[PDB]
Amino acid sequence: AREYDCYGDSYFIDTDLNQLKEVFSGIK
Amino acid sequence: MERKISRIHLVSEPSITHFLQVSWEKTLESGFVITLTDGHSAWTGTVSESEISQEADDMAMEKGKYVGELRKALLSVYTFNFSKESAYFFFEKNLKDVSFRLGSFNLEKVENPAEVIRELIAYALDTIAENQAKNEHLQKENERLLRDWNDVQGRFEKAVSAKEALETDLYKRFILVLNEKKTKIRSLHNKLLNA
Amino acid sequence: MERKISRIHLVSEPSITHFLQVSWEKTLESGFVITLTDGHSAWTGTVSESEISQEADDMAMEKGKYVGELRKALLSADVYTFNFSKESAYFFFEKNLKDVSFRLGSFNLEKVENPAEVIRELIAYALDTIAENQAKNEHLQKENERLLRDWNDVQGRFEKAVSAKEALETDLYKRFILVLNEKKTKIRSLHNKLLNAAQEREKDIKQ
Repeated sequence: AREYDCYGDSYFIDTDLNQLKEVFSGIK
Repeated sequence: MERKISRIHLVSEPSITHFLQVSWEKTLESGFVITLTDGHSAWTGTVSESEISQEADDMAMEKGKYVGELRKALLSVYTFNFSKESAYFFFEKNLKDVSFRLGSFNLEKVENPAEVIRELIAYALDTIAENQAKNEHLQKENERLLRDWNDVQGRFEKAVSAKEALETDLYKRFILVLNEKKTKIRSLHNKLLNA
Repeated sequence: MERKISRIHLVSEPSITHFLQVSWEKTLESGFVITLTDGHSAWTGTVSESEISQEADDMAMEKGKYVGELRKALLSADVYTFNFSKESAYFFFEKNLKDVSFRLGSFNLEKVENPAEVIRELIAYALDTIAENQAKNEHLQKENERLLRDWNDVQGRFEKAVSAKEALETDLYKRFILVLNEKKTKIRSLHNKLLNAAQEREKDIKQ
């Protein structure tokens, strides 16, 4: 089983401001 | 020490132009020197802080109000009279239907007019020099500010157009991340139905 | 119709200062009037266009190059000297190079009949100039003050747009975080239910 999705967002652990911004910026 | 040079016309010689030069330190209130010249001769007079306030009493005017009238009349309808024979100088104010002596000075004929005229011309050239320099300094600042403005205005344009692309651009990404969570939820449900 | 009034020092009179007033139309090359004054008397002279062209030739100089010399010397590395004789009214100036100087210009001026008229006009011109300048500096001072404000105004407008973006950004993310984390709750739940089911199958195989 994977911990992260193709974009880097965890499937299991909650996220927050700092982490989501990182994931989005990675999406172009 | 400051000075003002005005071009005036005497009642007894509307033909020729004369120059009135007034100089002082801080304010006319503390006394001043007045010089009259026709480009050949020159007449001077000194007015002490003492005399000024003395005049402000004979009139019954606040030393302030009185000095105000002199500033309007001497540093540039005002009328000027001068007698080359008495060296007496006086000016008056002219209102609608009336006129009145506003002041006078006993001037004395200067011994070396040329010196005085040369210093006056020298002052005017320095002033023209200084003013032309300032006109340059202020001309460049006007340029800097013009540029600086365009800069920020551009920043503004770019910033407002970014706040208008935010909602739409962030929502797509949210949909992308979100869809991934949903797919994982589906496969897990699917796997729980397996067993 | 232009003019330049400059102050100059004559060798034969280093004590007193004199004034030189040069006036022309368009260019010096077409000719000019020169006046010298000491504040009491005035001496005047004229130089025609042809006189200038000829003098340039007599000096073995390209005309425009010659007029350039006149500009630097009369209209205020280049060292110039000026001489004047009240007894002859002869005015001349030289350019001082290294160990070698040379006659640059010579004029036979004439003592004026009406010095005062000439001096008055000169002073009058200067005062008018001082006046035109002040007006201009005032017009530029207002334009300066207008831009100082117009910048402060948009500067604020800027900060506000930027601040508004940040508030909207965090606002959006906050909503996203909630929804995403709710799903993660589901995933953790389903995940663990699946493990439980896996351990259940393993117990059935072992006993």
